[PDB]
Amino acid sequence: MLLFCPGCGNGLIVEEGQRCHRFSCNTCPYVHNITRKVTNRKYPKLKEVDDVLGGAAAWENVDSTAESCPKCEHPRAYFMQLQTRSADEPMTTFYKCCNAQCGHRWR
Amino acid sequence: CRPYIIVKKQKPAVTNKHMEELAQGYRNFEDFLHESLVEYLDVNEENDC
Amino acid sequence: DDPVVQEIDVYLAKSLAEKLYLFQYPVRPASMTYDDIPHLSAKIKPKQQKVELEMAIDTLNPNYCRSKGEQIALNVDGACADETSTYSSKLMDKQTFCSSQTTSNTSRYAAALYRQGELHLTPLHGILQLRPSFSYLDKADAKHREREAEQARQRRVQSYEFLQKKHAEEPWVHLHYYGLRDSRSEHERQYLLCPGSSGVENTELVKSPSEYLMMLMPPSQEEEKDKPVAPSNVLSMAQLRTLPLADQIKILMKNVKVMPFANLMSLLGPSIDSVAVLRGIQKVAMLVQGNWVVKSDILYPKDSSSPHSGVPAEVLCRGRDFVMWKFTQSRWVVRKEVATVTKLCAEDVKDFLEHMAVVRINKGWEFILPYDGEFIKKHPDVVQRQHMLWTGIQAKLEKV
Amino acid sequence: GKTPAEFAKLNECPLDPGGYFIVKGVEKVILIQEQLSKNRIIVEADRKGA
Amino acid sequence: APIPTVEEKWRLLPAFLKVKGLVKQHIDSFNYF
Ligand SMILES: [Zn+2]
Repeated sequence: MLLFCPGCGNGLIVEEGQRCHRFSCNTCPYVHNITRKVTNRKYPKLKEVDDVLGGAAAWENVDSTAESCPKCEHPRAYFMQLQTRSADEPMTTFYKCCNAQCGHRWR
Repeated sequence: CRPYIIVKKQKPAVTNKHMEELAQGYRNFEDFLHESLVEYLDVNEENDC
Repeated sequence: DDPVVQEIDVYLAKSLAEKLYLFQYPVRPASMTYDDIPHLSAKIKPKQQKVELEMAIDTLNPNYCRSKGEQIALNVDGACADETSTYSSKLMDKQTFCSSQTTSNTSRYAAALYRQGELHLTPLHGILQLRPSFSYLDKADAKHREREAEQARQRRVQSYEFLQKKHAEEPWVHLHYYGLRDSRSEHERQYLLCPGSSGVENTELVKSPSEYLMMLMPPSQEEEKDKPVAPSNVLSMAQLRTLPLADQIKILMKNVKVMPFANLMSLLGPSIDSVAVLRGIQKVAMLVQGNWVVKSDILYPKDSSSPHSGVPAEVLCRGRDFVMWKFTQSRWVVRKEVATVTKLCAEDVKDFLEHMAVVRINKGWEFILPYDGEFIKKHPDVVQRQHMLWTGIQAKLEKV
Repeated sequence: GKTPAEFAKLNECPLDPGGYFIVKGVEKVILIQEQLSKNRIIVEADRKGA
Repeated sequence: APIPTVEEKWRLLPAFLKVKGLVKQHIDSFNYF
């Protein structure tokens, strides 16, 4: 979302100089007084949160149900899933398994 | 550019009569062009057909 | 698809032909009508048409921030001079627009007024675009800056300030505004309707669809720098108007050696007289076994020489005359050794017979096309005229 | 426009393709040159990927 | 059903070769220049 001034067609800015915040121009005295709330952002940007809690972190997130492997079915890999990019795109699932001398991690 | 025979509603424009005429010598290649039997396509245009 | 409903008429009104303008504001939505706010002043120029408009703006309403308005006023106009201030007060009393031209010619544009059962057109005199004017920041900059403190080949035609000077020559004209709220608008709107009978046959638009096609699409070349002599292969199928019918016939005969008569009319078309063409045909082609065959001299003019990849020699049309005489004497020729009498090299024999006949295994050469009913056409005289013409030719030819 | 018979007097071969120059008595050919179009919006990614 | 065939199609090639085609590019370009 963006706004342009009806009087002059340039972009508005947001400022406060009195009891109430205002949408104003920088070339002409046109202004609108914001009394209400608007609900759409520019979707800000901060990078990949990978090792927020890397390694064998806290045990509060334990859960009961889990899947199983098709080949061997040994007793150690409980579930986990993750996300792609931003607020409006899907989230992904990976099944990674790891004892030794192999390379498995199923999507 | 390349020349191609024109097809409309699954029947070619050229018919044995024309080839007979050409072989005997009534007409010539350039005649097939005015009568809209063959046309020159170009790389950017043969991408469409 | 028959015409179903609303087969309405159209009419032309000339009342405003030079009086009509269309004005468009790219920077403002259509719903945001300009009619309400009182218009104050405007300017126009007739040539290099442009206009300026001056627009009132409310200062008391809240959305006018008074303090910034006062700052702008102090920044753009003198503190207390005010002799030619852009604003009478110490705030923005008004705002102005500037016009822009869109195209030079507007002929193909017409305004329209639709009405129940009728529709009225009007030519447009011009179209212009309006934009808000930002010159006032430049004025502020100028005020701040003034507060701070054997000739070579002419090229002035391409300099901007020359155009400014040219446009300054034109004096300004001012105009009294009237809004849509004014009944004067309906008064003026009366002029769009043109009087007259509902049903009238227009005198103009006489041109038929044929005339209109090449009218709107004129010939690419008004006059060609060369003439179509047509010595080599040309567009034989389209009967060139500039090519006389006798020359056309000569070209077909040059192009192709032997055909029945019915083909001539098949290709020349029924529009050509079936009788007159006999004169050209007799001049250029003789009938053999009822089928017309071209002259030898037309294919080998006496100026030319043996062109083929065999032996060079004088242009012996008589070699051709021999093979056609044989083909008049008999339906087919088994004589492999014509060279014994013609004394010509072998390739000439194959070349001549390739023109005339077709090979048959162990039977020499035979006629390329079947016998035709030459008396079906009512010309026994020309058939006889060939008979004794070839009798005389044969008598002359016997000498060799 | 000559015919086969006349070529021989000129010491030339009928089947010769032609289309070449003779400069200082050596047969030179100008080869066809190939290059990309002019006046088009080409969209591409820099060596850094931008 | 088998679509009818125009056996003689290939005869369009020799005519083209006569009026245009091989080694005519250089001749035509030089003529034009
Ligand atoms: Zn502004």
